[PDB]
Amino acid sequence: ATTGTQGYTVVKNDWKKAVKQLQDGLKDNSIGKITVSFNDGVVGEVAPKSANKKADRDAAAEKLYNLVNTQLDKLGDGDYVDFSVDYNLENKIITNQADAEAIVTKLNSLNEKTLIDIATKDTFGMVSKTQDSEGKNVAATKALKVKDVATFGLKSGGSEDTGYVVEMKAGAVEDKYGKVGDSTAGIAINLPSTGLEYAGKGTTIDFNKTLKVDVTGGSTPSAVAVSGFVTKDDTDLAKSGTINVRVINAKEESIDIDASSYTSAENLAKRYVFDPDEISEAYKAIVALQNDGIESNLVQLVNGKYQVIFYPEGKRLE
Amino acid sequence: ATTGTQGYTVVKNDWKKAVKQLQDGLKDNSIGKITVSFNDGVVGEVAPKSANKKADRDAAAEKLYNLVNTQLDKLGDGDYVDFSVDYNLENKIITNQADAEAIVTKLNSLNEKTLIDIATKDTFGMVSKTQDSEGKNVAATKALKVKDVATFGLKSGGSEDTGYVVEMKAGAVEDKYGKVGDSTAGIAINLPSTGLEYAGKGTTIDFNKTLKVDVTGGSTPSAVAVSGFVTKDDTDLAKSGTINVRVINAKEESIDIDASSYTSAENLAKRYVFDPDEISEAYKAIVALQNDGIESNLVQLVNGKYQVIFYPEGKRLE
Amino acid sequence: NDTIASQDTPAKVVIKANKLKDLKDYVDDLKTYNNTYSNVVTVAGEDRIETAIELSSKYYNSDDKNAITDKAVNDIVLVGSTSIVDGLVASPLASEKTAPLLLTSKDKLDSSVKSEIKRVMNLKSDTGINTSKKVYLAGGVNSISKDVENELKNMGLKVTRLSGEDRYETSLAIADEIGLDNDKAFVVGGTGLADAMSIAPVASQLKDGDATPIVVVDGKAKEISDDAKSFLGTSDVDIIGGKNSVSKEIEESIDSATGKTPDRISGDDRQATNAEVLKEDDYFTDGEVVNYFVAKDGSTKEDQLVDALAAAPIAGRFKESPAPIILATDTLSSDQNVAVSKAVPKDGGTNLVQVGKGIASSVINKMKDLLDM
Amino acid sequence: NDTIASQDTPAKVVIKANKLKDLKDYVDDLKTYNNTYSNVVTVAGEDRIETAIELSSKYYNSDDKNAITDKAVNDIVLVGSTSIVDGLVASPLASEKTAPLLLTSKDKLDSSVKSEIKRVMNLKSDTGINTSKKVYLAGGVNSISKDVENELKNMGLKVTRLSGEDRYETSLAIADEIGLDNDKAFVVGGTGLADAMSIAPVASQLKDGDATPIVVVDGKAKEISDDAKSFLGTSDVDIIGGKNSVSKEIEESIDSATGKTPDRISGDDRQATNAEVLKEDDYFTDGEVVNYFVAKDGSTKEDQLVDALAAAPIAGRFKESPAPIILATDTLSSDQNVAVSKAVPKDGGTNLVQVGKGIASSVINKMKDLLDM
Repeated sequence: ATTGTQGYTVVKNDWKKAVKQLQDGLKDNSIGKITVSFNDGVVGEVAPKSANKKADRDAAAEKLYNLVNTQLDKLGDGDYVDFSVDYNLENKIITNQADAEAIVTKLNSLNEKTLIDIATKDTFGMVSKTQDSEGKNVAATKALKVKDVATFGLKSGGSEDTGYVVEMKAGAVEDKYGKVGDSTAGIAINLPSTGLEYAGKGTTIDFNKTLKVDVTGGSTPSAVAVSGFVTKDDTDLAKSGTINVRVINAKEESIDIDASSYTSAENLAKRYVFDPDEISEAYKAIVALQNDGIESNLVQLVNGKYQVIFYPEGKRLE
Repeated sequence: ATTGTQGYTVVKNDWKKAVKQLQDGLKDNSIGKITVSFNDGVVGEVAPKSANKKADRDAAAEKLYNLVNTQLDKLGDGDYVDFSVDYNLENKIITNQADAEAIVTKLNSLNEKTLIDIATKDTFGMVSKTQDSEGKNVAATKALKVKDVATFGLKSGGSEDTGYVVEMKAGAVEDKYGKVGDSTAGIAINLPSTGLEYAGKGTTIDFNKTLKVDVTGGSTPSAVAVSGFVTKDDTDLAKSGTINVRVINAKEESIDIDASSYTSAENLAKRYVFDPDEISEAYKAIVALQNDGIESNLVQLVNGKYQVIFYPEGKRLE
Repeated sequence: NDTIASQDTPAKVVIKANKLKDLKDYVDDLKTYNNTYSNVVTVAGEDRIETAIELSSKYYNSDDKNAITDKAVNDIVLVGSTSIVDGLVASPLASEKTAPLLLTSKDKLDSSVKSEIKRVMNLKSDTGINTSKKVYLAGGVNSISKDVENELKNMGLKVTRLSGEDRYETSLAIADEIGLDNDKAFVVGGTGLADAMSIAPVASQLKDGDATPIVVVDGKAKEISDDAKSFLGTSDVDIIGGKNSVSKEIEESIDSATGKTPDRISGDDRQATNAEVLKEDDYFTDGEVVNYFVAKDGSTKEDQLVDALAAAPIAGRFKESPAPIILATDTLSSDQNVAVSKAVPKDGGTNLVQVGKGIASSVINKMKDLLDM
Repeated sequence: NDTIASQDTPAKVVIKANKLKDLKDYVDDLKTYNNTYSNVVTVAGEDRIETAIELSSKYYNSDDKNAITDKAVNDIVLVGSTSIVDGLVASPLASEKTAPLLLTSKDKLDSSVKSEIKRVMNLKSDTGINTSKKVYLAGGVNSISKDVENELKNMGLKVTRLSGEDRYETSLAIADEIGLDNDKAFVVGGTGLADAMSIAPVASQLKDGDATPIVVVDGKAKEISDDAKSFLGTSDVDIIGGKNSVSKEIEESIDSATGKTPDRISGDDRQATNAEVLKEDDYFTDGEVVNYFVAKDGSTKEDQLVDALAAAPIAGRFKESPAPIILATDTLSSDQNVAVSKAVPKDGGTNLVQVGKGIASSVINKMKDLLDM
């Protein structure tokens, strides 16, 4: 890594969790290669001999730890360790069968959730497939729940080598969509034909969009559909590329302004010298975000709190 | 022109004599052109419109003085005047009739100097033109003096424009060269037939060689000759070229070790800082000259005294 | 959402807040305190002599960020430590010559000052002191004695003395050395010491290398001197100070001699006059003066204006934006408060230099408020 | 027969003599006095603390001709001003780290020392003190108290303390930091203070960046410590001092542990031992030692050897030719006179640095004679 470039800066105290994430990344096949450097010099290169083999991925993870654990743990002042991480989120898999089953049970906990209610004279809902003697729609016996739309479970042929895959199998519904006492025939309910699989390819299941009803037409409905798996990117960062991580021998200063006790801006200035342009640019990014809604890399929402990062030049004299 | 160069360094106090020499040089036609600079900048160019005209040479000399006299006279610290002097000694003349007559009187002051003494039985000398009754040489009446050999005076047709020329006219001598009581006939005295003129073309009359007797034969003389004007180069310096003179605002410090009171080497070191390499090279040149025969530019015999020149960096602190 | 930090950084500072406004306020304070502990410098010693040395060491032959020069200098301007009157107009000289203005005791050259001279000029035993090393003595024998002048000569320095029979003749000696080259000169009354110090920074502002001279005239006389008239020639004059410093008679006298109508920058007191110098558009531009110097006004004692004397050249040449000197010992005047307010940009000040000890805290605090520091 | 002089030259010096020999003698004296007023420097203050500061200011972060470094340094080595015993072996550390060796009072960090630290490291209010700025404390709490260590930390510097339960353990702490990389170490007795100072310059001589460590051992013990044995490993050892400093028993002990026969550089007294260090061909080459340092021997008081302590690193790194330190307060020994005579070339010495006050005149004069200065 190079000073001031885009990338992550881990403090010494947190080296263990950082390496664990790289290990997990190697294990779940997110990370294809990691080039390791002690200070400015490249000392090693970690990569599984074949990504499709579990043993090779574990071997890579063990080697990574074995190499760096002493260097990081005993890191002196001015010393640092840089990781250049060739990653590709599309290759990421679910390596644990327990994790796949944990998603299936998560999906199964929705089975009783009603998607469409039984129809009334006022409101559209579930009606019977055949009309009464007079040629008007009659209410359905039961509401449309998730259990009626699809069943869940992991797909056959999964393994720790290749990865497990939670699968959704579309059900069958005879009941249709309409109003009770209406002459127009109930609209057929389109069950999920797509997005039936989820391998977890660097994404997580968006439950706001997954197994949701989509009525088309408005006042006069013409089509009703229920979505399959609709995912969301678990991070804002690009799917493929290379990322730089750096561990340094510096203490982390958490300044929570909402806390009962925190370091005042005065005492912080007293303790460190900050680059004026680093501050001014951060301040401008805050003012711009406050007044105009303009978002920036410099100021960001993390865990219900706006935060800025400063790496001061050094401590202040006196 | 430039600090490290070969050339002359005149102190302020002596600016008047220095300019006078350049003026004299312009007048006597030694100097064809002088380019003048105040500090680093060239400010003027002095040159006679035609060298063969006296008036033009005088005009050049007046202009030279008029230009520089105030600058030199009021020269401040750090200021300096550089003269680049295009000269040619072969063009030099005796432009004053008083100077030519001063040489004639210089020659006339030798008139009574005896060149060859009257002969004896032991030693060769002046004898009579005719031998005695027995056929042997008899002593001459008078010795051979310079007045007997030639008369002096400036030649006709000289002028201030073209220059004057001191002329020598050979006399006549009846007396010859031999021993008294010798049977062999007295040898005829060859008077100067050549070197009868002297224009002073950047040269001066060598009186060690001029009007000197040259006896040929050794133990048995066969010929006797008296030379005319024999000149010598008045300087070791080249006939033609360009010379750099610089006036500076520095005081001259005369350190005569033979004097009753002088600046001790200690107090001199106390007052100025000298360049170590400047000293060591001077000292080495003295030691080399003392121990071996090795002569140098750094150490020189001037006015019956060995001298070195130092231009110190500056004064010493405290 | 992060950058690769330097290996030499002492901490990773993460500042968090539920409300973006509370963060905004924190980061604003941080900026202020950061800049203030960086750009609000005091330059003072225990003596007036030490203060001048501190100024020289900080700004001349210094690696300091706002130094006037980083190499050794060739010129010193020396002033009698008590005699503010003699060296009064020396600041523009010091500016033009790229020289610190040092203070010395009249009888004996102070060892402190001798040391600073060696340092700032880079004088050493093993190196020759060539004729370019110069020391100007601003004042007669009663301010800087012959003893001190000879002591400076003994060290191996060229010593030129700029002096006369009185303050007026001495000012002209100094002003003559500076030169009236840009057809402009400043004039101050004999008693207008604070006024000369108000304008000294402005006079010290160089234009194509040249500073502007300041001339002291007899403010209660019928006419200015023949020497003043001769020096002033046909130049524009700005009179600094009120009628009680330079009379109506003297203004006319200068008008007649020069043939040009002289300006007058003045107030009811010294602090008002100081404010007017800042307000004057010829000397400073509105919303473009970011660098400021502060020194005592001399109300308690007149000779305590020597701090401003030593500071004024530096103020004139400061960074890439000339600074005024605000004259205030115990309190800023109302006029000064206003003056700075109009002078400073919307962003606020970027440099504040307190010169000397006995300046009250309220003064610096007020200045910090006015400049948003 | 002349050259065009510089415009800035103060004089044209023409030295004349009837006899070339009288000229020779004059120009010889001139050379000597010229070099002597240039290369015979005294570096001393009123205190021992000031002397160390003077050394730091002259040789570290200095434009001086013989400076060890012209840029700001990253390391300081600090020693208790009274405690020569604790910091005894710190000179080679100071050398290897490119650091001045400064002296401080035990309880309170001296303001003089604080100022020099700022200067030499280029510490400023507006600039961050990154983690590369380091201060080594050579000694325990009895030499440099916690109060001083905390005061250094408070200013924003990293402070590492090299200490142990006694002088022996403390020396190993310091020696361990230096490192035994070139298969060579020096050993000195607990009471052999002058001996450690004789060898300090030699230890301070760097080879491919590394200095040579000095270890203090119990000279009257049956064996050296397990820690000393472990540190010394299988290295060549030169014992400095006689039997009364380091016994026969200890020599054998070191022989047995290392498996290599240790050398012994010693004399009947401290001045003799000092002479022997110079005479030793491993440390200095005959007729190739031109640079020399002189400091007090500590006969009057033992703690007055701190001048040599501070000077020794500089002596080791001096110019392009390492210098010894001659130990002499009132008088040079006969052995020293001889030692220098054989050490110096035919041409003589080129540098002589007196360190501290109270060194008698005869001493410097003798040195000047021996070096032909």
